[PDB]
Amino acid sequence: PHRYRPGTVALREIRRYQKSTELLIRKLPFQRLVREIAQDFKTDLRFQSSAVMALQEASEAYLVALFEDTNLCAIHAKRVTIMPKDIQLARRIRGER
Amino acid sequence: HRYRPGTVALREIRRYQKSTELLIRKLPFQRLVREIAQDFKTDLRFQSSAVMALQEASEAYLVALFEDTNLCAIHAKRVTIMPKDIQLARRIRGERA
Amino acid sequence: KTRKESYAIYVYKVLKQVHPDTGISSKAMSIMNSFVNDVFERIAGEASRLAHYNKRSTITSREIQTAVRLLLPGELAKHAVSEGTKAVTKYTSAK
Amino acid sequence: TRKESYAIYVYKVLKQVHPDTGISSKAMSIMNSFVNDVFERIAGEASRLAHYNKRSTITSREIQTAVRLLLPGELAKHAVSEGTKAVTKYTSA
Amino acid sequence: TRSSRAGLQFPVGRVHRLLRKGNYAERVGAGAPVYLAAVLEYLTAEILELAGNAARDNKKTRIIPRHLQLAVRNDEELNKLLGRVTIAQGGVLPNIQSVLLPK
Amino acid sequence: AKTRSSRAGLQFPVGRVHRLLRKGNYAERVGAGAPVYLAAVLEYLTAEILELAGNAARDNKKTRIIPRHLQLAVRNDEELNKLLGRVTIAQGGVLPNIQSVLLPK
Amino acid sequence: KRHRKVLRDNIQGITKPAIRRLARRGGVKRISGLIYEETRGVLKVFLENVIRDAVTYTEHAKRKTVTAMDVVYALKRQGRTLYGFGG
Amino acid sequence: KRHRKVLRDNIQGITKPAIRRLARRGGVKRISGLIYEETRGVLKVFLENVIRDAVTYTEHAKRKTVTAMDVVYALKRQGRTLYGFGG
DNA sequence: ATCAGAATCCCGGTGCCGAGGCCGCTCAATTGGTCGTAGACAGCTCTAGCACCGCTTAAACGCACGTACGCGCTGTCCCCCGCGTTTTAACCGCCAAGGGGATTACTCCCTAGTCTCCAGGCACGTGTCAGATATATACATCGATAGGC
DNA sequence: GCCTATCGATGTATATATCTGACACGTGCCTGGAGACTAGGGAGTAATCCCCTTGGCGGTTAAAACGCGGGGGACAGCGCGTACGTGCGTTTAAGCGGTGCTAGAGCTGTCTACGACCAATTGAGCGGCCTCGGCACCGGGATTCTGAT
Repeated sequence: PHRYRPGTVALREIRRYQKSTELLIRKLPFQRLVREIAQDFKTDLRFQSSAVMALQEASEAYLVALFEDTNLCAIHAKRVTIMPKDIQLARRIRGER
Repeated sequence: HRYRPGTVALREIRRYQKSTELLIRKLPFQRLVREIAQDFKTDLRFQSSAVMALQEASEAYLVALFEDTNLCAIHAKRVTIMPKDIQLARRIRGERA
Repeated sequence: KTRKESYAIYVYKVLKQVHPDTGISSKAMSIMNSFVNDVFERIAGEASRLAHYNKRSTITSREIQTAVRLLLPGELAKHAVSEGTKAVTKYTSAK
Repeated sequence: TRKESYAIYVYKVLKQVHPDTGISSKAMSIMNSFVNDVFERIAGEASRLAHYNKRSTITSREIQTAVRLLLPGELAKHAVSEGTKAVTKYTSA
Repeated sequence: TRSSRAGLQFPVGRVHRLLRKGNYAERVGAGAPVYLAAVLEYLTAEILELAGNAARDNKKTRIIPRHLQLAVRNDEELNKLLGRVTIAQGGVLPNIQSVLLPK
Repeated sequence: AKTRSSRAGLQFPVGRVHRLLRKGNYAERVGAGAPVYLAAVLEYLTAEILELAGNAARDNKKTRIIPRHLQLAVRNDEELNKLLGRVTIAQGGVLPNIQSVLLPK
Repeated sequence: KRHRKVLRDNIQGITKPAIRRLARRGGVKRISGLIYEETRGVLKVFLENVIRDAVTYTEHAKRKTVTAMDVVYALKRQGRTLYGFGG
Repeated sequence: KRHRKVLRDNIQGITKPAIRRLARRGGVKRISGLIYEETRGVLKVFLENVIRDAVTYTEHAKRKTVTAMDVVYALKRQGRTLYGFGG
């Protein structure tokens, strides 16, 4: 049986996604999630096709720049695993609450 | 008598957070403010309020750095902040890239 | 000489309505003078972009109401609409 | 209907610099957003400077003291040079 | 005077002059600065209501710049509005984290 | 000539910028020297970015400029990274970046 | 199998390998397991702060359609300016 | 003792117990020793970014005196708005 | 839980100077009439949005194995804290200007303003090659047990 | 007990080959930039004004500086053991296209009410003056911790 060492598929995975430039989250579950958040504020809201897309790019790059800034805290604890105390640190330093 | 290490600093933190005045010495600060004016335009004058306002935006930036730094050096299972902690806490805020 | 304008009497009138037995230092009086001009530049600075996005050229009472609900957080915006709309409604009925 | 853009003016600069290089529409719509985004950064800053100094006008000097505020060290020192080359050739014309 | 015809304290005309001379629009409607003075008035009446409570919390009758720092930072909805503003002669809030206290 | 962009020796418009200063409610009296200055500073910034994009666009061997090239140029240059500090570019990816701790030895 | 379907909560639409693909772009080699309950709480509290601004621009303009620049002019309020989507 | 004085670098004017008093306000119990060489480098790189804006406001207004609002209008450029100093 | 010890905490007496009124006074708010533009409103095309199905095909789902992390433990070194005491520069107070901020009044050029005009710059069609996609093809790296040190 | 080894095993890179899509390019055309002119006021300039910033000295006084001793913490190494990654087969809904209508955006066209504009008038709101009491203030006695037993 062939099986890589655990911790080597992720290294080839990182060097694939930093070369690609497409959207990782799919367009349909993100479309249905946006509609349920607006329903608490206003009923009967249509959406343009670009406003689902243009919400998505500013939702992904907020996560990747968060996942860039919760990675360094895990290296700061001499770790690799980004345990969820790192994110609630990494939003505190950027002032987001 | 000889106090233990720790209850003297914890009387300072109960004293300085109650107080509200300037903790950096005035004349060494205004010799600092004047000496970085020469790198941009020589022969400048300063009002006595303008190196008072420049202290309260210098004091309230180090305090809001050390409060962010102490939450980092807590997180790495330590109690002592370090120069490696500051360069992390400046990296996440977007000031130092 | 130089006659500067301020918000000195207007804050001290308001403080006496909600606290009669209360003074205020001049050092704090310079804060609320600088607090209001920070807020009023932030609201009207947002009201300029609202009328410009819809290609209009008039700040009416509506754009402030859609600038107050933008800047202010969740709880404070529900009050300043209610305080704001009552003020115009007493102003429109009066002469 | 009629929509004002910058797509021709980014293109002529592109043939001025990289004379064999095309540009996609998605890349062209970034610069058309980017050119407009430097505008309200500069003109929003130059408007704040003339109101602060009790003036009521925006000359070519207020742009020069708004460019040095925004752009960094190596970028602003060339923009003021290329700006002053443009105004002097206009006032000579 | 429009400050009393709407039943307010802040000057309507001084705000209304600051919306025309300030170049925030070409035209300024008459409904705008009467609405604007009340928004400023409630927000000023919000700050001093929590500032003056800090005066009785420390048994003083005048408001120093410490008590404004105590009101804005303790409040949760006023702190999101002024999250980046620093206040001169304010200090910080008294907080000690849990691992720093002696066992 | 007649056009002001030739009379300033530029390519960006001037009359369009001069209208887009006046109707934007910035100040009462826009001076006639400022759109000559403003169109130059807009040109040099576009001449900075489009030159840096096609450098990296040549390295992936493509004639056209794609938004991946525009993200790759303005994040590489430190003097452009300080200007576009909090701007998200659509279709950007990231800079290739792995830290030295996660690598095997 | 069918008597009633699951109809899950629409926040689990941002699926577990989808979040994992985001951390791989963000330069993370090894991810925890409790983070998948956390980062849905981050994105729900983030899209709340944008769409609240996106409605109030559209509610003022007397429309029913949150267009492209009712998001871009909402993002510029938060300081995270987007490019590429026109204007 | 006198033949020539030390005339130290004016960045050591922000003295070692002064920095220590700042960390005590910031809720730090125990401080390192190598931090005193670090935090002078932070304050020197911070006052450079404010005074560069403070000069350019004054250089435009044809003055020689960096007043109070050539600092407050320089700090508002950086987003760290100051109060209390008038206007 | 006890003991004595330094270090806040309060109570009170003092007093000083900043806030609180007071008054005069002027720029500016108000009242008023005039006025033309923006904007409200109504009516009108029609492009793009929403809802379902139909269908292929991929990613998501789940399960087991295990292994490399996370994790807590001990021990050890030292780099810090804390006090004690010289030492020095800061704070305060003052002398001593004089540059420059900020005031005035005046002059004029430059901008806004309307007018007339005329192509630069638009939308839209239209070929066409530049990348999309691929399969092949070679060449890498990757563990794995193999060999010999 | 270790470095090398050498495998095929999966994985990317590179190869040409073929082709679809948007990319430029041409056209007609219309809105908006340019030429032209003239009136006004903002900005320039000069001049005079008096604050207020810079200077250093004297003295003082508490912070800063220097050193030491010790102990708490950073530090690394160890052994645990679970919660991870990995891979497989299985199931599922995202993708895609495709129907279906119609709201709703965007458009023109009216039309009138609103706010700019201007002049006339006076008092709210400024600076300056003035006085009194809130809080700094210390000293003592009272307390609450602290370390040591």
